[PDB]
Amino acid sequence: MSLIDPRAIIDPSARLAADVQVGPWSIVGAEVEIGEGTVIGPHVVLKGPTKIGKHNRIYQFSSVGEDTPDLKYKGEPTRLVIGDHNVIREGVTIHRGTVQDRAETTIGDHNLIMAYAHIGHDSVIGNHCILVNNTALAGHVHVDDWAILSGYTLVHQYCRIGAHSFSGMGSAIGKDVPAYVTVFGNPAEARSMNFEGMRRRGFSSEAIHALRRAYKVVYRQGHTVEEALAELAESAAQFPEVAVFRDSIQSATRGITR
Amino acid sequence: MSLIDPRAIIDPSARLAADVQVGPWSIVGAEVEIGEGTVIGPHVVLKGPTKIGKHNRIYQFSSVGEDTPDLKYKGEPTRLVIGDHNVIREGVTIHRGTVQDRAETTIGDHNLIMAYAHIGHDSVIGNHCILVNNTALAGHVHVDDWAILSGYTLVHQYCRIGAHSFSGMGSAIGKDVPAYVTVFGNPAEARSMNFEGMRRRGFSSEAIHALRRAYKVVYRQGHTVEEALAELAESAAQFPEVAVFRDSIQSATRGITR
Amino acid sequence: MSLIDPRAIIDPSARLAADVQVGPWSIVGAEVEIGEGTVIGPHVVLKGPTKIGKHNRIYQFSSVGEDTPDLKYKGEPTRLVIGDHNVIREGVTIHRGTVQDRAETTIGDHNLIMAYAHIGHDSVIGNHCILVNNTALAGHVHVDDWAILSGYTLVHQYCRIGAHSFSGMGSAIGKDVPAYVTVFGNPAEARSMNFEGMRRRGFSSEAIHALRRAYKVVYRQGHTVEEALAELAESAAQFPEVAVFRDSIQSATRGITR
Ligand SMILES: N#Cc1ccc(CN(Cc2nnc(O)o2)C(=O)CSc2ccccc2Cl)cc1
Ligand SMILES: N#Cc1ccc(CN(Cc2nnc(O)o2)C(=O)CSc2ccccc2Cl)cc1
Ligand SMILES: N#Cc1ccc(CN(Cc2nnc(O)o2)C(=O)CSc2ccccc2Cl)cc1
Ligand SMILES: [Cl-]
Ligand SMILES: [Cl-]
Ligand SMILES: [Cl-]
Ligand SMILES: [Cl-]
Ligand SMILES: [Cl-]
Ligand SMILES: [Cl-]
Ligand SMILES: [Cl-]
Ligand SMILES: [Cl-]
Ligand SMILES: [Cl-]
Ligand SMILES: [Cl-]
Ligand SMILES: [Cl-]
Ligand SMILES: [Cl-]
Ligand SMILES: [Cl-]
Ligand SMILES: [Cl-]
Repeated sequence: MSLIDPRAIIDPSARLAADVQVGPWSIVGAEVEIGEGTVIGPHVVLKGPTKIGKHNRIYQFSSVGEDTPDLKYKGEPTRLVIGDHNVIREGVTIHRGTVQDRAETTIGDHNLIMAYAHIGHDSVIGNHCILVNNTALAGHVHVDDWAILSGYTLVHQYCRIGAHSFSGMGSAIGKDVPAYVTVFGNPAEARSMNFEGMRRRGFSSEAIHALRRAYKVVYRQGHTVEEALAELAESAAQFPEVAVFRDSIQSATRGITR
Repeated sequence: MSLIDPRAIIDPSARLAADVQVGPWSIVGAEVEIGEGTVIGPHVVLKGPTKIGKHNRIYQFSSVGEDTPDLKYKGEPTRLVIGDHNVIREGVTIHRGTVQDRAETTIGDHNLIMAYAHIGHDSVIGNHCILVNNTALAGHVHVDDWAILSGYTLVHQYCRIGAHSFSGMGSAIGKDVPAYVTVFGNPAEARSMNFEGMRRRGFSSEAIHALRRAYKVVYRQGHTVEEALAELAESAAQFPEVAVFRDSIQSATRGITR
Repeated sequence: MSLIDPRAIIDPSARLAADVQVGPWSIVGAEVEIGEGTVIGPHVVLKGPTKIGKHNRIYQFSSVGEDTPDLKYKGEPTRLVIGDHNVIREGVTIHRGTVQDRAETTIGDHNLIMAYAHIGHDSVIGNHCILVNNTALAGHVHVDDWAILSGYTLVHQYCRIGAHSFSGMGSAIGKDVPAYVTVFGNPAEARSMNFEGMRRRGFSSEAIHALRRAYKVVYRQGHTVEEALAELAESAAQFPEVAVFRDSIQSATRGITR
């Protein structure tokens, strides 16, 4: 059997590395580039301009590289960039983003995007993220490394999801989630930090201790964001993980989840 | 490139306008009628008795015209009627409704039904509505003109969604939503009115002022629904926009969302 | 019209009863077994080792028999077992479970799994259940007979859903649901007993009265779980349906939904 199934539709302008697999009844549209070791399943719709990296897996009934609704004018160049070693499960929908304003939809490496998850236009996903079933990013959402968004997490446009943060199932996020923070409910509320994920990553006892103290400064001692940021300056300069936490609060444009 | 893809299945009883486009591996079932300028994507399942009007676009993995789940008797005539200039995104599910008791599923014009949204049996959608991704109408839901249901809004059976109303993302609507009202949460709660939409629609400042006063009469002045409807009578006779609001509270069978 | 559509793919290792129907562009993967009178629609992905029983109906865009993430080692035997007279609606996702530890994913008889519902690895569904649209069982979830989970009900791993229990739409279940109990919200809260379900099943007036009495003992009389179970002992001995209620609280491992 051929690597590229004869029942698939491959546009002449698509560029696939020699060992790429495409399942039956899949469509690889114009301006779609697929890197080495990528496996496209059956019944997949790929639309471009889209660049897919190496060793990716894209499952049936997914629509990857869908139109950007934002378009300032008809024919504005758009793009979707996907990195390496990602898993895109069944029914996933991923929209492209605008090139001109550096707002392309981009996905990094080692991500797991589970069944029927949705990635809205201009969203940026880092590395080692998990977007569980039916998680939806409205648009212009930034998801930093190692974030875990539990099943049916909804993210309002322009929200930033901090590195190593966690949302509980069915969370509705309207504000920025600082790095490491665990959020739950509709509307989302901050509960704690994902200390479990810190240990799995091999954070030192001292870095975990400073992060636990950092959480209290921000959420449990009646400080304003401005006051909290000044109180964390000292710890952030000493612990890169605390600087990650402080930086996410500093870069919050929609306020932080409380 | 042939308008009807040779890989599509067109039932001999289906009725199509000459320029209808049908993508590969799509099924246009028995008793499906498709109008001028409509584009059916690839991998679409159309089931009848269904009428799809002019200049519609139906995306991949959608199942349009599915069975009504609660017939009085087996073989009871059912129908789905879709108007013109609608966009039905990928994975959308739309069920038919019973003809006899005038409970057909009907969709008007210029609607946008986004990915994996669900339109249950006997639902009635007006014009210029937006049902964002994964919005679900359980059945017998009335959506009036210009309503916007944000992503993952769930609507209980028999609920009425008023004209120009708005639900926040992840809203679980169990009661009627009066016209212009903005609702949020699970269970949904009334917050304000969509004054933004009124301005985009070109409403006069006097109509907006009368609607703002109307919201207070119903929600912020400790009145009963009967008391509110009586106080609104004078304003409603003067502003058609206030009559739209008053009529939506009058026609509420499940009570109004508070 | 050929029972196995010539556009479907039947793996040479798949075992089918003679009268099985397979729609166009459907895949009956390796190690899939299908029983008498079963109808596979078009665009279905079946993956094994999976056993599908008799008189089942599987709708388009479903992925049934998907990989279990829970794997002790590569090549560990996995299985999905589906009984008879079930209806699996469009876009439904069902994962296999591990054999070695008696944790296979199993579905009994006469079940209705509605559009885009998700059955996570090692989940066990009994008979006559209804999983409404987009209900998601995270994994290791046990759903007893006649349970109804309303649209978008989310179920945390290891939860038990009792016989004849009910969840409201958009419920986020984190704890066990005792038999007959109705739950609502995110997080889910106990409200009452499913009296309509009791009436539909033709329960005696004495049984419906003893169950209403049982609910109050557990939830509205300030007793602890150990205190409630002791008071229930008498009514449970006389009424088998009260024993069903008592047994579900006794066998709770995540505490009971309150
Ligand atoms: N790879 C991985 C992975 C998966 C889930 C999570 C987080 N997680 C808990 C969990 N861990 N393993 C399982 O199966 O679930 C949830 O999102 C629960 S909700 C849910 C879960 C699955 C489907 C639908 C829904 Cl709604 C973390 C990592
Ligand atoms: N055409 C249009 C259109 C789209 C959305 C809305 C309403 N809206 C806000 C918004 N506006 N533009 C964007 O992308 O989102 C949401 O529903 C947010 S939630 C959401 C959004 C998208 C996917 C999944 C989810 Cl969960 C209003 C109009
Ligand atoms: N066969 C059956 C069956 C169906 C639903 C229920 C429970 N149920 C109420 C209801 N009863 N008939 C209808 O149509 O809805 C809901 O889940 C409402 S929410 C919902 C409903 C449908 C789609 C999406 C959503 Cl979100 C019980 C039994
Ligand atoms: Cl998945
Ligand atoms: Cl988008
Ligand atoms: Cl959770
Ligand atoms: Cl027409
Ligand atoms: Cl969409
Ligand atoms: Cl329906
Ligand atoms: Cl919102
Ligand atoms: Cl508002
Ligand atoms: Cl405004
Ligand atoms: Cl069998
Ligand atoms: Cl799989
Ligand atoms: Cl369904
Ligand atoms: Cl799973
Ligand atoms: Cl409900």
